[PDB]
Amino acid sequence: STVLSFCVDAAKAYKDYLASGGQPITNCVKMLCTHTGTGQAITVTPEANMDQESFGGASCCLYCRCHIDHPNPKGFCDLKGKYVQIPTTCANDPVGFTLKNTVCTVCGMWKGYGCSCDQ
Amino acid sequence: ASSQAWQPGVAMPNLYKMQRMLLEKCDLQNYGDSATLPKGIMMNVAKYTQLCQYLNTLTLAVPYNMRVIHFGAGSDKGVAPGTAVLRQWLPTGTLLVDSDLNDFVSDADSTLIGDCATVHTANKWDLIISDMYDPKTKNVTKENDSKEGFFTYICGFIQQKLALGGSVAIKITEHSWNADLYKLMGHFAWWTAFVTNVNASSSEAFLIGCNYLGKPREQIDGYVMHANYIFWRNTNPIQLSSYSLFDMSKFPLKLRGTAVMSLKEGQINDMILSLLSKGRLIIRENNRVVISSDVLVNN
Ligand SMILES: C[n+]1cn([C@@H]2O[C@H](COP(=O)(O)OP(=O)(O)OP(=O)(O)OC[C@H]3O[C@@H](n4cnc5c(N)ncnc54)[C@H](O)[C@@H]3O)[C@@H](O)[C@H]2O)c2nc(N)[nH]c(=O)c21
Ligand SMILES: C[n+]1cn([C@@H]2O[C@H](COP(=O)(O)OP(=O)(O)O)[C@@H](O)[C@H]2O)c2nc(N)[nH]c(=O)c21
Ligand SMILES: Nc1ncnc2c1ncn2[C@@H]1O[C@H](CSCC[C@H](N)C(=O)O)[C@@H](O)[C@H]1O
Ligand SMILES: [Zn+2]
Ligand SMILES: [Zn+2]
Repeated sequence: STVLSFCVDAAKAYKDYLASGGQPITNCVKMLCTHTGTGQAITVTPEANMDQESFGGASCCLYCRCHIDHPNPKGFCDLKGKYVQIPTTCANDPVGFTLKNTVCTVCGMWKGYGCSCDQ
Repeated sequence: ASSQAWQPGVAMPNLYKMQRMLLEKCDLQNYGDSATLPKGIMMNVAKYTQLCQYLNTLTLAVPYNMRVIHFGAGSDKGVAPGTAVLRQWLPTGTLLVDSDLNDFVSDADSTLIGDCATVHTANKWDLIISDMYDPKTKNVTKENDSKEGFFTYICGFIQQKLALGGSVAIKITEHSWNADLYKLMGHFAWWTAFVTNVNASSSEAFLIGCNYLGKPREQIDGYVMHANYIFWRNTNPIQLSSYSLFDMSKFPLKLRGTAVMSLKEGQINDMILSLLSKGRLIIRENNRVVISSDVLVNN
């Protein structure tokens, strides 16, 4: 409880690092792909559309890249072993994008970057 | 641009394999030159993409629940670009295990950190990829002789852990090579030394063994074959090219559902060898995949 109560919050700490002009985490692995994919956020294979870039999941995960526990009772990673689609306009900071945005449980598209379930 | 510029790379032509050259120093006309890669694409993503594009033209065995192990998967970046490409290429659900002397984060199902000699497994594999390279290889002080180190482990791993019908792609260079590994290429239905077009300016090649037969099909002298490889590279300049990276429509490995069967060594007849030689058969048990990393206990 005292270790859990104390624990880190690496998520907000990254936005603060970027806010203070910190260089975004590099070496996210960009894949070669057709760019005619479904455009869904996190997929078993690259699914980038004409407006996205596909990256190896583990390399875009703050917790994987910083070697720190994942925020989940099971410590399950949502990116590792998968491919994350990042809008070309945000492709310079894939770690920042996956942290700041959430996936739509219904259509699998990024909320605010592909999900149109709300009209 | 030559016809080979639209290919993912160039394989060592058969007539060069049949020579008896003496080892000479490798001297590439474009040595060091860097390829013009698509924007933001890493050299190792391009290299592995071209290797996979070339493996798509071979008779690889592709069984359900395929088993692939990738040695030398880590980079100085702390990530695994090659593993990302292999997982993109391999059918979904393929068990992909990777390893490296140094720590790194990977998309592999399981990752083992430590010298490849500390990696153990009773299970057999369908495909072995090695990108291992000893940094000390750059220290060229003595004659260019057959190298041991990880090559000794790779040869033993192929002999004891590769399923019959399985294939391998093992990275070599002018100075990073092993005579026994070349001799082992003679235990496959077919083999070659493949050069990626994005790294045409390097002596690097992938030694590819296609469909393991577990017995010699042809006798290969490793010292002579490496000399033949360098003669080929020294007399056939390859123009740097990234052209094949732009068409990824047929990139994924075709799921062939290759049959997997258990057979005693006495049951391996000519009809079975014929099936192995066409990528239509994998011989191994279908038991649970268990791997381990030896840990040295010290004060
Ligand atoms: C082929 N070649 C080798 N050398 C000389 O011999 C040395 C050893 O030769 P090598 O066996 O390392 O081969 P080569 O130089 O072709 O390898 P290269 O550096 O292109 O590396 C190939 C791949 O190996 C891996 N690699 C190389 N260096 C490292 C490293 N330090 N750490 C990890 N991986 C590495 C990478 O995947 C890389 O793409 C070279 O460092 C150089 O002085 C040459 N010199 C001239 N002038 N012309 C040549 O054509 C030539
Ligand atoms: C790429 N490849 C070449 N060979 C052998 O080499 C022969 C021809 O080699 P090639 O380079 O494919 O020549 P070609 O297509 O211009 O005729 C084949 O018919 C096989 O005997 C091969 N044999 C097997 N088993 N598997 C392969 O993937 C393979
Ligand atoms: N004996 C050994 N056991 C395990 N890994 C080894 C080794 N000798 C060299 N290596 C590894 O071989 C690698 C060569 S560089 C590998 C690059 C990687 N395939 C990529 O996709 O970018 C290094 O990471 C080095 O640590
Ligand atoms: Zn993670
Ligand atoms: Zn939605």
